[PDB]
Amino acid sequence: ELLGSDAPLEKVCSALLEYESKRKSNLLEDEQDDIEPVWLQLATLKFIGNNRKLIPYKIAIKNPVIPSSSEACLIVKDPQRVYKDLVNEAGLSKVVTRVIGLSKLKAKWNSYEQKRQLRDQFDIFLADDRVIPMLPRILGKTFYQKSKVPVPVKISKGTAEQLKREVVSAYGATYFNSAPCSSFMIKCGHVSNTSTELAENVESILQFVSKHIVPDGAKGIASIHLKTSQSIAIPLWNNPNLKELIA
Amino acid sequence: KKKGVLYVGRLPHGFYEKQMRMYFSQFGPVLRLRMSRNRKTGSSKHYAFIEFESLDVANVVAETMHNYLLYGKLLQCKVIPEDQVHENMFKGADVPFKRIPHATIARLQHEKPLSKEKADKLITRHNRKLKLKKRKL
Amino acid sequence: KFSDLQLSENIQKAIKEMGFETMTEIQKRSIPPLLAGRDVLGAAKTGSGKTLAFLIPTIEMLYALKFKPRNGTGVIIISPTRELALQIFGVAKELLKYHHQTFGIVIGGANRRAEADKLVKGVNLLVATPGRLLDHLQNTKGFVFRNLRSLVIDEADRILEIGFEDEMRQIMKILPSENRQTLLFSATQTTKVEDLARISLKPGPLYVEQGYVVVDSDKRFLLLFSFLKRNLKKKVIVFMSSCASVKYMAELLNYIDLPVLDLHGKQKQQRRTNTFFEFCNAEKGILLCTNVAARGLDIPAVDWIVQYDPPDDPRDYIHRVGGKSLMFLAPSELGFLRYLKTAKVSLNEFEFPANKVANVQSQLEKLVSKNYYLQQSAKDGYRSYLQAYASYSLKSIFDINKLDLAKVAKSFGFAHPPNVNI
Amino acid sequence: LKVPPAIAQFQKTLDKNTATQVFKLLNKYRPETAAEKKQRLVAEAEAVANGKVSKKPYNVKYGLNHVVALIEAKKAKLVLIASDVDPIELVVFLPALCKKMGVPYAIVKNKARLGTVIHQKTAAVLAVTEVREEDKNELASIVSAVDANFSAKYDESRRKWGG
Repeated sequence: ELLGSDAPLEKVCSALLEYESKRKSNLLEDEQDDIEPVWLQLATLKFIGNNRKLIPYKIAIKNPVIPSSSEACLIVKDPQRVYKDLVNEAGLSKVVTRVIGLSKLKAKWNSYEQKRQLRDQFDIFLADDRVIPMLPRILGKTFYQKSKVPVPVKISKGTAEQLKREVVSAYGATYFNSAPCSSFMIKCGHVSNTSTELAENVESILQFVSKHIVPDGAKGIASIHLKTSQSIAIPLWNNPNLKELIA
Repeated sequence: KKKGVLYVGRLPHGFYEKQMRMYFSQFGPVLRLRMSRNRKTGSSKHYAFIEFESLDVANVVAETMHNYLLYGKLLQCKVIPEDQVHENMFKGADVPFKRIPHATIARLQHEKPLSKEKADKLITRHNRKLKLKKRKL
Repeated sequence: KFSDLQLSENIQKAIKEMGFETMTEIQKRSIPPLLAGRDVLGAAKTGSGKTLAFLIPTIEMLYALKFKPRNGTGVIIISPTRELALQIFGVAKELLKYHHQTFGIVIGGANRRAEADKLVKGVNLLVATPGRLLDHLQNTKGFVFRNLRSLVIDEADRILEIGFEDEMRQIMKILPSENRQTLLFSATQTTKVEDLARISLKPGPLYVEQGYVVVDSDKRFLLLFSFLKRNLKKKVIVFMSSCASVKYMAELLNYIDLPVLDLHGKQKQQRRTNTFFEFCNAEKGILLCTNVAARGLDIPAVDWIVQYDPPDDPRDYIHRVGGKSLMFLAPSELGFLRYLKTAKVSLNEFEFPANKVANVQSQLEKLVSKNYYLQQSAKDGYRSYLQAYASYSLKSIFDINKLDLAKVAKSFGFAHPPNVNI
Repeated sequence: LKVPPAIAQFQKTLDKNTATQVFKLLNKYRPETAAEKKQRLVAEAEAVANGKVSKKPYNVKYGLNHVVALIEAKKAKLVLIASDVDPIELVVFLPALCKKMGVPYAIVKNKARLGTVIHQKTAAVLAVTEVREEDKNELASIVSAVDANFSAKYDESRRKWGG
């Protein structure tokens, strides 16, 4: 339903997961908990974006896509000591490995060699809203092209329980960088998550999609497909009355 | 006498065709100036081919301006012998790089509605795209 | 046991604090005749309490005769390698904590100019290796040893196997033989061992699956650090070839928020036992120790056994294993695999990707450079690592000359190799 | 006469651009003046008298004995030798010592330029052993230029008798 009264969720997610599981066919020192991502591609009747908006979309969802064991790096405003103290007393030191001030990020990381070294060190880069416009520079294509876009995590007030709620919010919510196109792809999860969660992660994405990125909502949506990096783009829903909408 | 072509690599960002022309002119005449630029956005590929009026002066610039510590970059200025120089090695030299905004052009295409028949051709094409997957699954 | 033994109050008080008040089978058959002064020719397995077997009666004799540093050395203990000697010296420091008899250790690779300066002050309890003791016996003026009364040989089979056959024969002539107690000790009873006993002991003696990783030296610690981070929730025990190396690595890993326990402690036997017992009790954890420290101790159910430094005794190591086994093998040491082929030991090769190695080297070097106690521990861990390597029994396998020192010190946290003598 | 190779190697100094870049980095790590240092000490002295932790400094190392001991310590990342020491024996071994101990070195123009950096009339030699993390790239870029413009260049000319 939802989009055009024909969205066949649940069953599609189970079928896709079974299809991916069907395609199953030393490394003990080369093993981890990596699971193939679940990919949701959306087709729009018009180019939603005017230009590449180099900030992620905080698509809230209670099923995290980033594993909680991932290492996070906080990019905060000066002074660095205050927020270093904040993460110390809030018990996020194990979760957030490093806190980087903006001045120290602009000075100590100027070469691309240093930028790539920093990028590989951590998995997700959390950034304060107060300074996220800088991170386009100072970081460059070494970040905003190799799937490393800093996230605007709201830490302006700077309180212990506020840090916990934003880090949890950042970890659980899937992320996507908007670019000028009629088509884009969304991270929904991995094969590990059960099919019911993916279908419910998916529906949470479209309702957010119909609200804050697509201006006209389901009317402007062309088609919905579900894909895995090496699998078929199974269509969740196709527009049944798009003929006169584009006319 | 024979034109002296200078490969200037590791070009600091900003030292572009106009800027190279003014700087390299002081050493000697630059018949034409060609800098490699990106496929789409035309951003510098950081190496340019500067053929001077004579090999002799180009040799002077190659010696003077080799390993030049410019903006934290060691400039590489080599006289490339004519044997490796080809006809289009200096193609489009001193010709402005009119970056075609491909992305917005397709955005204008997106804004431009197809002709009603050609729009129906798209709808059927989407129907073909719909039935092409039909036996695909 | 300990209470039954007639050791003096200081020896008894130290023994209670140092360890337990029991008496093992090897000790029970060795303390009585050694205290009486009779020659003892024992044959005991490694890690069976032999260190205390020839220490408590010997220290008691030192107190009984009331030796003074102006009387020179009254006891010499011979050990084949530095690691075994250092463990003995560490235990002897605990035992002599309440007495007044000076103790000291002379081993190869140490400071000869400073070792001789120690000797001329009188070292009433001397731990030594055959290679260096002969040098100090024949070439140091001021070393008083004519008042010697007790000679102890530890692991005579390994001494003869490592290549000290002639070194012992020379030492016997210089060392006094009249009214001197001797105590040979070797599990093996080879004919050459008997020959050494005949030339040294007095007549009428008292008779008693594999897995390896090929990693270059420069990334050895970085590979280990990433591996430990990946397996944080498992029971991991790592063996090393130096007590100085383990002290630094545990100190370094505690610095970077990777809490690891160790059998090193503070060279306090009670603390080492407490750490080992707690580690056995805990279902999850990580511990670093040496082969000698783990020698004689029952290995608990551990998922990963990591041999970060090559073992000193490959003959014992292959039977030592008999979760999963690991071997940090260097490209220059691929010949050690051929030894396992000669020993008929099954093995498999483990591969790692260069992308996942946690390249914190620039930060790791900055920590050691900035900190003082880290730098000294790193410097001493690096020095003891090389000296153990140069003292390995397998010259054909572990060639120090074929080793690259620049890559080794990169793992230890140095941009450039420190200046250590040999 | 015919100048020996060890004394002729000083006539091929560092060029215009690289020396200007080298001195630009040095001038960000100049030592602290006698007049300023007193002001910093009386500020700290006054703080402790009324009522009462710092960070290690970062300055270029100077002095012949101090620097030569820094080369032999493998601590100096860049050694800058004046080209006009009046008794030339004072630095005649410095290029060969730097070659032996694997240190990037350069022979720059005038002791006064090195002297100016450290608020002295004259400096025979200057060494950079540690820089702030913000300027690690700048020192690395300069050292590469010294290798390319001084060590890669000449090279044979320092083994040939001069004059």
